[PDB]
Amino acid sequence: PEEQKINKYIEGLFQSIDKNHLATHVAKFTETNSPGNIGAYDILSSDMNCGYLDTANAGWKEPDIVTNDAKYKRPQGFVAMMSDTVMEHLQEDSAELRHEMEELTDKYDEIRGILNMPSMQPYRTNQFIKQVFFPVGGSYHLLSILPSTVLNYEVSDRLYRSKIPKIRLRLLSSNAASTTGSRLVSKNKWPLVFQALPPKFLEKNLAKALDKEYLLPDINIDELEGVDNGCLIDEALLPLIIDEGKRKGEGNYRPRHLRDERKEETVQAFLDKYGYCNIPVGYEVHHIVPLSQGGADSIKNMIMLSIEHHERVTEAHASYFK
Amino acid sequence: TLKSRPENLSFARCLNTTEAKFWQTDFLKRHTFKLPLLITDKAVLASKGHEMPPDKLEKEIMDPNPQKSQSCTLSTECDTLRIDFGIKVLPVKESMYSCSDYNYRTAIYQKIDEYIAEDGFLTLAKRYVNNIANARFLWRNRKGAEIIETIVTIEDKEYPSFNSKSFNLDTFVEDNATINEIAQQIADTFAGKREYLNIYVTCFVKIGCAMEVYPSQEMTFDDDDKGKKLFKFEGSAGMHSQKINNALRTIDTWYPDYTTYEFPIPVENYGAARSIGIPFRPDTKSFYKLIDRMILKNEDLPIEDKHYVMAILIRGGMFSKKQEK
Amino acid sequence: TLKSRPENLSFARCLNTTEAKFWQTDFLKRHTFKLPLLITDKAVLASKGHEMPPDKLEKEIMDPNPQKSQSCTLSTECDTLRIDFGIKVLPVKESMYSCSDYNYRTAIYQKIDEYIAEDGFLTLAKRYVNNIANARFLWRNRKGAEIIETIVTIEDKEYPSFNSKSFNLDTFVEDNATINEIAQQIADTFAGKREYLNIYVTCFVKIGCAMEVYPSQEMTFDDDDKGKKLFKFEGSAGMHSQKINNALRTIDTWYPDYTTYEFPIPVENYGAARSIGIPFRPDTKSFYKLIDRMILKNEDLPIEDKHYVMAILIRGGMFSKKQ
Amino acid sequence: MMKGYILLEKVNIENANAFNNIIVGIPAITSFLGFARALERKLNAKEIAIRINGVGLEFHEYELKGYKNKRGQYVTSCPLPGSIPGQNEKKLDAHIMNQAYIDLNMSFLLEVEGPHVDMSTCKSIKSTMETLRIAGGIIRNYKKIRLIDTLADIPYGYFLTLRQDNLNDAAGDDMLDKMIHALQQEDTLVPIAVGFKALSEVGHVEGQRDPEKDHCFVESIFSLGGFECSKILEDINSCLWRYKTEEGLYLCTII
DNA sequence: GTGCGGA
DNA sequence: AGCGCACCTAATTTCCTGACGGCAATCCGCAC
Repeated sequence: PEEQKINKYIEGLFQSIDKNHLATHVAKFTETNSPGNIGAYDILSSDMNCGYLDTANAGWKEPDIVTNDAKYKRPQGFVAMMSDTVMEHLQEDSAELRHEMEELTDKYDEIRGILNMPSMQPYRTNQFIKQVFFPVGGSYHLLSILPSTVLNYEVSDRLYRSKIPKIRLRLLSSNAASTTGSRLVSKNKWPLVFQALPPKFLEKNLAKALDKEYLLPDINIDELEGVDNGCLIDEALLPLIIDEGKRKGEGNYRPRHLRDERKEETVQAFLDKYGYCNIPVGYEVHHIVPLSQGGADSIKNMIMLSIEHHERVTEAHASYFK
Repeated sequence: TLKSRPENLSFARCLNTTEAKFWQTDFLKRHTFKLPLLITDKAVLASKGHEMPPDKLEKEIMDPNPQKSQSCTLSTECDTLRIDFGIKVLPVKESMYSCSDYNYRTAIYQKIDEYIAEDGFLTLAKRYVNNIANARFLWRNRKGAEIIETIVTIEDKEYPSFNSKSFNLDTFVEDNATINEIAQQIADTFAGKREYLNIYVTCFVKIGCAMEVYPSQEMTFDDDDKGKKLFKFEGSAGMHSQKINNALRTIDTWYPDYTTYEFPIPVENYGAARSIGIPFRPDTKSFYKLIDRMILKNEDLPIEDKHYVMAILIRGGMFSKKQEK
Repeated sequence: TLKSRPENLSFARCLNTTEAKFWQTDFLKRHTFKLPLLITDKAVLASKGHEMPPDKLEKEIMDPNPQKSQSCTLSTECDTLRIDFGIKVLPVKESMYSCSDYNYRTAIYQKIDEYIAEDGFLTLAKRYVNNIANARFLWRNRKGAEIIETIVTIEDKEYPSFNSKSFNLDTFVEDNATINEIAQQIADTFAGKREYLNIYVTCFVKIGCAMEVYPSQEMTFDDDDKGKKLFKFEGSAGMHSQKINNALRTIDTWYPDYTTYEFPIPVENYGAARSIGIPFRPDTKSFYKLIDRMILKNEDLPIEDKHYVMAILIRGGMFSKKQ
Repeated sequence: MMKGYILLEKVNIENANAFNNIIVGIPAITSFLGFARALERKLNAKEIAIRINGVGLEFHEYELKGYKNKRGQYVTSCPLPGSIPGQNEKKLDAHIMNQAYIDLNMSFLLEVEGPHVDMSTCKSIKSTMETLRIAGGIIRNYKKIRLIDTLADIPYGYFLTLRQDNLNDAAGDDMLDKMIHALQQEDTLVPIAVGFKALSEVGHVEGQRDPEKDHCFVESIFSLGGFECSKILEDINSCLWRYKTEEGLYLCTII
């Protein structure tokens, strides 16, 4: 009906001012599947010369009200609604309230419940609160972490009018925020937080991604006739070697901090594949693609050339690669 | 002597997969040559073609619908796609990170050791190497492919290659020599005889010249810009680790009613697959009931149920008693 | 008994089309010679010639109007445009990305199998190859052409060429041998007798020397400048994949009021043509009402209506119900 | 020997946690020292006696999971939730909580003191760094594990140091105003988490991870920090983090 | 299996 | 080797488009 609905509201408000507690730290803000009402209310002092920020060295102005279920949430709506907050009225009654209060319920004495509300207390732990070990003096202590709601509200308001880096997290829904049971999370469900990243020249891109990869030639030395065991006998195949190196190495110049080192295990491996235990006379190992124009240190980028043939390649490139 | 599951029990993963990166190559020069693949932006003009109530349909049937998107395609000179990822295999009895009660630790260690005695993790490992050989980690990239080859490297030994189009995606093979040789090493790592194994997988998919590649799509919530956002790993396209792992755990063929639906499903607690919207293992053959019949009321279960329970322990998760206040 | 469509249903595309790249050639030496085509930047001074309220017109009628734009033109030594693109064809029954009820999947598979039994996807495929033969994928580039030639290549076989200025755009031919031999392979890929088919298409358009070429234009969404921006594919001019594919789905001639307007329309859910400003399938012959009259309440529909439903399942989309 | 220094060079971590209730970015320092203490505990069960009493954190490259908008801001991403234990566990769609993930390349400097500090110790570390994680993230590859002697063998990078003087000495009524003003004056500083404070008293509750130890409910504490290159660093002791425990306070400090 | 309660 | 200038300065005006539209689905624990 109408003028008959107001009965249900003030019926429900007085039936649920016993399940609404006072808190600064709530447990369901980490995971909303944690059973019960676990949390803490920190009412201690401020040092202000200590080197660290906590919930007791910042100026937080509004406490928080917490319930277990979204059903028992009408006191939080009640304390937040006048013509000229309801909280400030019930601290110092101005009748402005008392006049309007007593003419619909005849029970404002009971409701004025919202004043000496009990504090939230930590009594147990579950699998949904983060528990870690910390070394204390030869043994360990088990620590269960409860996040701060009052500090999250305070940071998000003070970052809204500032120009330091910030990130907005958009991950909670309306129905998920209600299930937490806290007033300050149902109003701020998408908070603003600090951005704490390393300097901006140390971020990954594709230029840093391709400077850690190395090129290989496209010629199996074991199928190009003119090469025996691993050494070039012909003299005509030389132009093909000089060209391959040029093609694959044209502009990929690299500085020293970016070139694969010349290991000793690799020049041994090559030796084995074809027999020799030591490098035969007049022959010198050579990379088909140079190791300063970007190349690999592998068995698939190595050829043994005669001592004069190595002199031709080591200078013809030098002109083309300046 | 044991009345319930402990108050904090947690298992970690034993098959840890890293992210994947895409490259473009050519098939006749695929052992020597690779180029980067990049994600481009694309905007479209569309029509309003979704189901609407009859009042709105008479007012918005012929309105324009601009939207934002992103895409990835191969070049006009390359015809293949190269994907590289890696797996790390760790033992099962050392993947328990928390257990409040000591007697439950003793009982579960005994049960894993009896499962090492009979079928020492060899069936499941063969199924995992089958899902590496079938190339099921190519979700929409396996459709329309001329040649698919997969190469598996363990340590410094490169094994002979696979022809992934010669395998069916519903039947598990137990006769290939290469699959058995890899599966023995993965089984011995699972059993505790070895302490770690590192696997490196390379796949080559021949699609066509300028055809479309399908990367992994991100979950981002921004109110201003709603569009398709694709995964960039170090500037290049790739796939998430979760998709590759979900491809690898599709080994379950022991659910209650398999003779009608004859396909393998992923290994979950209540048999929940994101394709069919009815759970396949709803009550009697769930994980919790079988694990509270294997440890708490000592019983010998059939070997298929033991296979399912050990598969859940290789997948990992938070497995504890219902939480009271 | 199946009441309602499943909560998650989505079909994937069975006719994928790549992007297009533009080249410039000469007609007599076209099998041996090709050069790139690039987009330039052109800025213009204009006059204020838009319609204005009477007060503002007395203050802004003789003011300059600088604007930015872009443009593409051929060279002074070339006379022809070459466009290259490719098509991949995939089977229809293996193109359902999501379905959350196993009975609806069985029903869809049975209806597609009956359709394969009657007509093996041959009429629709003949229409798709006629749009390749008509050169309807050259929107403003077909006006003012001397010779248009289109070549189709599957695997390593080049089929005999097409004269695209001899095909009418409102009439579908069913007696050409080349169209039939390509259409049989597309039909066999659509039925399931072959797993994939890759088709590559090259077209030559003679338009003259130094004339204008019209590429595709990019969409701008406010937060960006409102100047004209044209599509660059690998440094050269090109067309979008979505624009080519619309020209190939203009195969619908089965709408309710066709006997008055006798032109083919593109295939959409509510039959919305943008050229003529009328929706042609708003109620009883839409996709949503026809798919709920074939599967949920078994009822044999005419063969014209089936042709439309199977054409929607080659395009794709999200067809999901809420409850 | 007895004292010594070991370098873990160029370690790649994928998917580490990057959310500490007011900060999205670099993980908290307690995880980076937790990696070292876990390495000590696994090395002391293989009977290689060693004790790590200091960690240095050098940063070479980073990437945050998400993208950057046109306006220059960061939008983060999350994986799709699966099945979470609780009441609504047999449902197909789960709920989305608050999370963030980062990728890092880093190098660690460890101060070890034991009965023998040789290359066999480095091999023992190499056979143990393939089973652990760093900050909830997997290790993909590393370059080398080697012993260093001086400040010329350390590779090029940027270390993270504590700057608490620039916080305690700034203008404001409370500490959060001090942090905001100190970040507006110097634009090379970052906010970091440095440990925990106490909200209760030590005792035994019901529902613990290990039921035979001592418990205390805690809250995280935050501070300031900044970056300094390797070649501009004075000593090898002005970049080493350590554990310190007062009564009610669990900290990590460079001092 | 139901409806609830708020931003 | 060992160097690689001193002086001054970089114009003014009139403007910078009109239209339409920017998806459907899903992400809630808990008393009773």
